[PDB]
Amino acid sequence: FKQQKVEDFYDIGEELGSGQFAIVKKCREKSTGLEYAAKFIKKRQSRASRRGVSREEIEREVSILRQVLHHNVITLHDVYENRTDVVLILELVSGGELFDFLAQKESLSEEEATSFIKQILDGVNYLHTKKIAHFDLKPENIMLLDKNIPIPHIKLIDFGLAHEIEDGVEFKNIFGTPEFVAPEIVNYEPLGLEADMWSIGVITYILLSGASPFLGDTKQETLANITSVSYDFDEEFFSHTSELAKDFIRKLLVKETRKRLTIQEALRHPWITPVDNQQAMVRRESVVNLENFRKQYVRRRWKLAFSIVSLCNHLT
Amino acid sequence: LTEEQIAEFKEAFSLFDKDGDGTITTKELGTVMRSLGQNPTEAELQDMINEVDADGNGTIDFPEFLTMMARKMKDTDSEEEIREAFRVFDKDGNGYISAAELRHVMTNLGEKLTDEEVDEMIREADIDGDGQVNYEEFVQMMTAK
Ligand SMILES: [Ca+2]
Ligand SMILES: [Ca+2]
Ligand SMILES: [Ca+2]
Ligand SMILES: [Ca+2]
Repeated sequence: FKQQKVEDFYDIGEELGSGQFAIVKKCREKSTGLEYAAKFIKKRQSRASRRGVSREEIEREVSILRQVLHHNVITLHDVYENRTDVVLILELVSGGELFDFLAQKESLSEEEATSFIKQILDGVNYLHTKKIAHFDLKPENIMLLDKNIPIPHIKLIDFGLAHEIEDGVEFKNIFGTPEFVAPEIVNYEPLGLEADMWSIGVITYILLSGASPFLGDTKQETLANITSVSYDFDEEFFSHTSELAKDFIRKLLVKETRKRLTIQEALRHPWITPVDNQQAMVRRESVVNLENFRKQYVRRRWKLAFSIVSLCNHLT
Repeated sequence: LTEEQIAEFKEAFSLFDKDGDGTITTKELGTVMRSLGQNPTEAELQDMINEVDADGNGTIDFPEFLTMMARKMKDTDSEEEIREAFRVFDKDGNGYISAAELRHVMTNLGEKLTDEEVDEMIREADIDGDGQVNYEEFVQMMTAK
């Protein structure tokens, strides 16, 4: 890593977000004028793992970001290091989440949904060809490079949980958002590239219905539904969903890792790449449920109106 | 409230900042307050801005807006500010927010939303199903989530 000061080469600006022990801020390279995102990860380097990140995890994330070069995946530009943090200067992705963009649409067929899902699948395919598991695939990490074009460009971000799958070595751990993890994660079973496919299935379920397959009222219910593979296609949420989409999700949400679809098999599934004009027309006529999806969007619109009105009242 | 503060930030700041320069002058706050029936004076707007003006530039920056939101949420009872917000929404004082009142408030705020979006807002807020928003439905829209 570069031991030089970040502020010597980059103008640091607004805060774009944060995580557990990392904070991302918009920045601009002084020598070029181009804009990037500086992710500051607080170094730990002490046995007490309560506050900070180990150097092993930081080096693993940086190595993964260096090995990855795809138009659907974020690209690492540079890395600096001072006495407290390690700063990853990454490609700026300023189009918000994919779901936040899809929600503000008027109508969404399954064809455009499959186009976005196929961008995601191309990213995951580039990652899996190099035997690199993402292990943190969720709508929060599906960003847009710009919401300024008709069909925006998808980027996969946050490689804090990415890990290299080596042949013949066992890698077990417990991480990620419970709503989107595979049964082998909750059961502390050997992990592989199949958990990414399970999370892609959950993401497709949520995109298609606005509901989550295994999400319960508590974490215990969620884990029990994941380990028991307990989900359904309720007609209240899946009235308009096609049969190909349900078959795709069903083939992605399987417990046994060897029977779960690989990324290439999902790329060749008829719902993503139709075989004949009949199923293509069926995927055209099928409409996604945009009501249960825009639920939270209109709720936050309500809350925004409330906040404006309350701030206006509080000052007079 | 990382998620809620980020959402309210991105939305409320952009709704106030109708020219998009990164700051909020007294004129924008004045226009928003005048579209809501309030009539504050220039001195009052400057006093509002100065109580949070940390860098002393005359306008409200982003973290100053955040701290103003924090001081708003801290210096008042939740139920009372929710009641005042409802009284602002409900103009005729009948006790129910109809579609017309909600649309009027949203357009006064500066929102260019069609009738379908107002209908879906009313429906998402409507629990009993009468087509209007009770005070209880309002507070449950604003309650814990
Ligand atoms: Ca302005
Ligand atoms: Ca200021
Ligand atoms: Ca009324
Ligand atoms: Ca009602």
